[PDB]
Amino acid sequence: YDLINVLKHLQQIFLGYQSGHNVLKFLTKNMGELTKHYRNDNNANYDKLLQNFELERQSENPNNLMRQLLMIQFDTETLPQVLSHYLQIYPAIYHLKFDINIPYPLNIIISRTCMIKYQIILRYQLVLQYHSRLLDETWMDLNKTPSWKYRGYSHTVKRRIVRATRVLHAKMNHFIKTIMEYFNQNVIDKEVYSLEKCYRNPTLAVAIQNELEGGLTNIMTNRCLSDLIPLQLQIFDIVYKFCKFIKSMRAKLCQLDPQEDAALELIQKLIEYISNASSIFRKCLINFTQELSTEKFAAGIERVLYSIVPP
Amino acid sequence: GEIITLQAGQCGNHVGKFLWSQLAKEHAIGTDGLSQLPDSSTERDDDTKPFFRENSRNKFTPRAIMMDSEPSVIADVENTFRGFFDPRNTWVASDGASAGNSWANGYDIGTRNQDDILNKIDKEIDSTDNFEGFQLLHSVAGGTGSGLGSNLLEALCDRYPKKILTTYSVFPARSSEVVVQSYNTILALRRLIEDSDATVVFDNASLLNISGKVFRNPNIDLQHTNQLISTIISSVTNSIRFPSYMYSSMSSIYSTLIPSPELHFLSPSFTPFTSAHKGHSSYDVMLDLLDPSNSLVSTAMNNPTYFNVYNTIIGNVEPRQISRAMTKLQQRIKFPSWSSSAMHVNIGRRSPYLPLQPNENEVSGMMLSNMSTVVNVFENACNTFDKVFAKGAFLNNYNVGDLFQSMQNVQDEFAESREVVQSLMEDYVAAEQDSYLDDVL
Amino acid sequence: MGGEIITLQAGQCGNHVGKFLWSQLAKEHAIGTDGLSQLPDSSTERDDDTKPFFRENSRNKFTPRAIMMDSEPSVIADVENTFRGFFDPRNTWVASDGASAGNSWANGYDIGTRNQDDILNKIDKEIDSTDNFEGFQLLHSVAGGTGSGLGSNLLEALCDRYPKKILTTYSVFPARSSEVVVQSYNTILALRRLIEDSDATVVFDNASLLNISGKVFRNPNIDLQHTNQLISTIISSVTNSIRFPSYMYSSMSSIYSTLIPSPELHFLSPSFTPFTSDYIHDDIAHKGHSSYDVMLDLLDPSNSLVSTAMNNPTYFNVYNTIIGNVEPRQISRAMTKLQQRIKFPSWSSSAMHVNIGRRSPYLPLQPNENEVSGMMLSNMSTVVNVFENACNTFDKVFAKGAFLNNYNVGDLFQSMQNVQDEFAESREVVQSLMEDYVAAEQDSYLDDVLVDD
Amino acid sequence: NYKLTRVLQEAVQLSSLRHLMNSPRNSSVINGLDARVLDLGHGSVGWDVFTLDYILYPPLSLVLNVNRPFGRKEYLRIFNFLWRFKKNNYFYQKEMLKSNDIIRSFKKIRGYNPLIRDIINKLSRISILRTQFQQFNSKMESYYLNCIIEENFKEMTRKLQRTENKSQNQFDLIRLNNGTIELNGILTPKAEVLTKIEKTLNIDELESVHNTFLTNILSHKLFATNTSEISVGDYSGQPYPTSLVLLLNSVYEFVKVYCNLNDIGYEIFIKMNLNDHEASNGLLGKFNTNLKEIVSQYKNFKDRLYIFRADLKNDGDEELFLLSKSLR
Ligand SMILES: Nc1nc2c(ncn2[C@@H]2O[C@H](COP(=O)(O)OP(=O)(O)OP(=O)(O)O)[C@@H](O)[C@H]2O)c(=O)[nH]1
Ligand SMILES: Nc1nc2c(ncn2[C@@H]2O[C@H](COP(=O)(O)OP(=O)(O)OP(=O)(O)O)[C@@H](O)[C@H]2O)c(=O)[nH]1
Repeated sequence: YDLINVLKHLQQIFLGYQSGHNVLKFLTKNMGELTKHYRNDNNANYDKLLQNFELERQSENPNNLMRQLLMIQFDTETLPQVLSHYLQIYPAIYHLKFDINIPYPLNIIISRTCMIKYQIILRYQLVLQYHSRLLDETWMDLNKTPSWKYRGYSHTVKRRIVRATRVLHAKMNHFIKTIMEYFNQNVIDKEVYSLEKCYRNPTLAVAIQNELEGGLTNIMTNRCLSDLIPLQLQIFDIVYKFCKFIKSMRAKLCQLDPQEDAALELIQKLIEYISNASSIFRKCLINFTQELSTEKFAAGIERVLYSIVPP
Repeated sequence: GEIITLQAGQCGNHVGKFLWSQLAKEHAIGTDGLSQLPDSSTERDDDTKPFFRENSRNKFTPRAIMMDSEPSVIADVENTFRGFFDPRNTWVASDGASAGNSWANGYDIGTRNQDDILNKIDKEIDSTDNFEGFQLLHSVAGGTGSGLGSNLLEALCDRYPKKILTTYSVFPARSSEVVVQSYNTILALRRLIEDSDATVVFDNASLLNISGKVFRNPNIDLQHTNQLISTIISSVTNSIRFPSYMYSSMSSIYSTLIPSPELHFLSPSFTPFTSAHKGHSSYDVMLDLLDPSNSLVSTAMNNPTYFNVYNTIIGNVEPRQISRAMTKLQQRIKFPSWSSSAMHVNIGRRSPYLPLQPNENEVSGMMLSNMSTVVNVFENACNTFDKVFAKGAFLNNYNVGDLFQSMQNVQDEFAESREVVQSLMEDYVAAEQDSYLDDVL
Repeated sequence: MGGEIITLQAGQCGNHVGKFLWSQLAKEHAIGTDGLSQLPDSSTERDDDTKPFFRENSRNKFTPRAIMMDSEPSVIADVENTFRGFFDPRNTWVASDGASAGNSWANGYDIGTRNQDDILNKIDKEIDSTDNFEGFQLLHSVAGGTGSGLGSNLLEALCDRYPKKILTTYSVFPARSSEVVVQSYNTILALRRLIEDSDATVVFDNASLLNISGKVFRNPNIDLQHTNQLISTIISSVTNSIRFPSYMYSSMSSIYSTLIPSPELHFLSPSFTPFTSDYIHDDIAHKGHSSYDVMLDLLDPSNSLVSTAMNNPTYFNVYNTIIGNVEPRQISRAMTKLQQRIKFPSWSSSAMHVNIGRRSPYLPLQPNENEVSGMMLSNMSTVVNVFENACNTFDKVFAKGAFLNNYNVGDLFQSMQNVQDEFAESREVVQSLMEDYVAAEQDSYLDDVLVDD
Repeated sequence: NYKLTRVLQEAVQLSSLRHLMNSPRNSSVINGLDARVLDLGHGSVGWDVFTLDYILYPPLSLVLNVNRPFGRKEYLRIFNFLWRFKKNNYFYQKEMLKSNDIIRSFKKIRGYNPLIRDIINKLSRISILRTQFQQFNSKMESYYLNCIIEENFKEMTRKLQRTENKSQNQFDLIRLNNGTIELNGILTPKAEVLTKIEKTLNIDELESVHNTFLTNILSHKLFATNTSEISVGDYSGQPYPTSLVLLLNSVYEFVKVYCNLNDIGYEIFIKMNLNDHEASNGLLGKFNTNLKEIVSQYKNFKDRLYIFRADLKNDGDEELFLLSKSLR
């Protein structure tokens, strides 16, 4: 059965190990579909997304059975909802998941508990990658649209509105990307390396499965992830506010180009809005800083600290 | 996602030859474009799609179009790569050999034959769907090269406003032809301020010095510097040509490196590498990346003001030395109080289909920095231009087309280029101050 | 609905292209230059069908259903000597009238009118040798005066002799003419009859022929024979829908149904990828193209066999036949991309049509880069541009009347006034044709039936 | 039926089937064909009654499914559908050839004919409209032909020639209506057993292959006529094959009124041969009325086709989306 290829495939699928390209392509192809399915209700038809998924699976090589048997489904609960269900924590977005029907005799080793762990980790990585993709799209819209780079009419806005939101996007990038690199190197990379080095001349398949579940537990029992989840639930709402503000300002840029004081009053409304948003982001950052300083276990922690230390 | 390479001038042709050879050796494509990998296993972790087009023959044609006013260098590059590049992706303007090292002749050649290049790039883009931007390889010193580069930059900014356009430009060394070469540069630099979304800087003097340091023979050939540039371009694209989890787009790299479109000129550094033992740990690799004798541009600064730094370490590395070197570098590199002290490291995987480079198991690192050293070379070039312009009116003798019909408009264009590069360097030196972002604080 | 078609060779170019086409067909059907099928007659199962173009007297011999007509016996004798026993000597018409007394259309029209009885007898005899007949395929060679006159004479005879047969025509136009006045006059006089009687006409401008023969061939000098080879390969590819019948188009009438929107618009624009059965066809496996790329090349102006003059051209009936191992998904993708990249008249929602052909089991199989080829035919008004300059010539020479002492002999009118009136009438006819074509480029054309009922 | 079989043998002689008639190995197969006449009642036309069946005998009848008296008449209904389509196409071709010949006759003997200009314009536009109708008809016909021949070829390459060049896909998957994909049966190893002809189908397997092929044919949505499992077109309330039959009836009425218009035009042509624009004014009025009727039919059919395009776009099937785009 060549268990090594199967574990490599499942790491590519549910862990994104050396497979960020495929999931990134799938996210870029259907950003609009995901946002329209997460803003609507469960009665909204998602059959277009299912057709796109099965088309992508058909374009996948038939040998990768783990990807050939990959099936998508929509959940009725959010990811923090099922996290509160399984773990004692307090939380209509991210209702998607993927599952595999492990056959005989592979099902006796690849049980359903590890499958649920894989689904949870995959939905979490999907959340993270979608947020990074939103940040990348925001930076692209900022650095490619001519109105954003254009300046004039005694600006007073570029330095105050554009520069401020650019610095804020830089802060969000230095947070999200930093924590992603930390989790993928000190947790994902180390667990992948251990999973690679353990199957070298194995002794007991039950021992292999026990090591796999222990690594999954170490991934789950990481204090950083548990401390992040509640703060992530607020950082993501801050990101949604930031991107809707970006869209509104992009819509307003073409109109602000030259006569009326009501436009200046709207500009004052926008500047007070974004100053309040920056202050709220700063307060949430300070709260997370307190929470992480109260934590006890520190290299990546020190790097994140340096990132959050104000200049 | 797909990127197209643009080789302008003989310099561009040489560096494109070297880079495509390097990538064919890495991705196991060879000089014949055919897959050097067996057909029994299709599992791959690299991405040859954005740089190579695979046909029914499974041959990888480089996604590059060569533009030059000298057909001999392009013909030679074709001869050394017979069966590798597409003859339809070749553009020589059908005007014969090059003539005139001024920006005027190059820009006029670009304006005259713009339709053919537009058709070529449209055909190349229509070959696929997921396109992201172009790659420009040119020397600002070369007149025809800089003219063609500025023309194509104008065409791609007023034609593809959604495609981010980055370029590679090498500034000349301290020599004699600069008195006119700098001219072209600033003109190109003018467009580099207006339409260029990103730019990696190089200084030919520092490049020659560093090559003479790493190479045993001090008689540094230009092809050796071209090999160095091919290595640095393959290194910066390693995250794109070999993405695993984190970095899969040049847009993300320019996000973490370019904070604002007014500041899109980055200085590279790469160490250690050959062109056979390991004696540079990742900590040593990074402290050498900080060292001025490892940067691909003349520093000429005691303490440059770093704004946003990002590096990629190639090799199997442990995070302990990573954190130690990060702490030491934060203790060493200074950031403005208004900006962030951001430092990011990407673990670049090695290609198993690439022949082993000399000094095996020697971890290496590349770093891209945004500091006030690029503006130092810019100030040197602008001062040379100002001297040779306000002191001698000789540029009114070598012009073509609209620039030859009247030299007063040429003088006005050069003065406007000087003014815009002055505003750019003033914005740079103001960004060094904490009062740069004072409008919000 | 499938019937037999007879080839008509008129003029020196007509005879040369007929020779090349019949050699190409012998290559495809393994018949060779001897008239005896190179395959043994024991294998009865044949996916193709030579009957619509080859009469079978003996089991191994297939006589091409074609008549050789010319005034110069040298080329006819040469083609007969090269194709020993391939053609029928009784179907070779020369009339023994000697060489043509100039390149005047009137000379050819007269030599066709005087010897009309013999050619009509030969045509009737060939019709007697067949049972299910559909129409003829006439090769004009309008660049020659005698050839154009002979073609006009055959057209004027067959329009009223057989009104129930569909008459397709093939007019080859030259790029540059040494004496543009005479060739322009011959082409205008032939186009008059083309508009009057011809049911389908395919133009062949020699400029694109020379360009392609210089591009794909290695030799810079261009020979007329391998240039006619292009037109012969084109005719074979278009007739493949009957010789190798597909499952959508199985009759020339059905093919012209989607190509002839009205009897007025009966002039088509051809296009074809780099060929594979030509002389220098070794530089075709380095292209590495797909079916979508083949469709793009068919829509590219570099592969059109006539003067493109593409200035926002209006299309009326875009159709294509693709020969080889074709994939349906690539076809759908190419159709999607072309419908986004082709100008269509807003009064008609009819889009382009795609047809797929089959490759012969005896043709040399090509590598997977150019194993599949395709032909495209588009109804475009820009064809009148090929005539426009020609009419320009008329419009700038008819004020004086040069070369009038050469079109007065042979025809029924020896006077200058009658010839002048006939030329003015032909000019008016081609002007009305150009007006119809430019009116078809507008939506008011179809709105004419809406404004009145 | 003796003239029928005579015409059958003659058409075999004209078509390449004569080759199969020449080969004795294929004469047995070419003789097994036996056309049938279905009792559809008195008053119908041959275009509706004539059927084309094949009679099989053992040991062949034990494998291939035929239109048996106790079967589902798959081949029968398929041939009837294709026969109605071919009848419509032949009627379009007949109208086209009649119009082309009559307009050629006009152009031959028009001379000047000044009063005919507008009539010729109307005739050209109406022939263009008929061409568009025939284009839509043959378009749907060719789409059906493409799908059918794709099914045939995929069947041959995967059922008739499965043991030759197998798919290599050792994974047997089953798709569930709730998106669940389950591996069928036990998973076999990758051909590795401690070690230190053709998988051909028999009678019942080939017969089940044929029956599943017929089922995959009939289970197509466009072929799902008068079934509760099909979804009807939105804003139409009618199934897609139902609206297709409605459009077929509409275009057949269009063909018939076009035949009437062609007869009127031929009568006007004969009158023009008789006298020089001194009569046929009533024929001109009838021509105008038939033109108005044809314009109304065209507008109604265009509205129906727009509704059909909306149904194909809003059905969800990407192939219906492509078909509606191509028709658009
Ligand atoms: N490092 C390096 N630089 C080169 C090379 N070739 C050209 N250059 C650059 O090009 C400049 C000289 O100009 P040219 O390359 O001749 O460009 P040009 O003046 O437009 O002339 P043409 O290229 O012939 O059209 C030098 O200052 C170099 O910086 C090369 O092979 N290696
Ligand atoms: N491209 C091409 N054109 C040809 C060829 N043969 C004749 N032509 C055309 O025919 C014109 C010359 O007239 P001919 O074809 O010889 O007709 P003709 O002058 O009446 O001579 P005959 O046909 O022998 O009676 C030239 O202008 C060519 O354009 C040929 O082999 N290739």
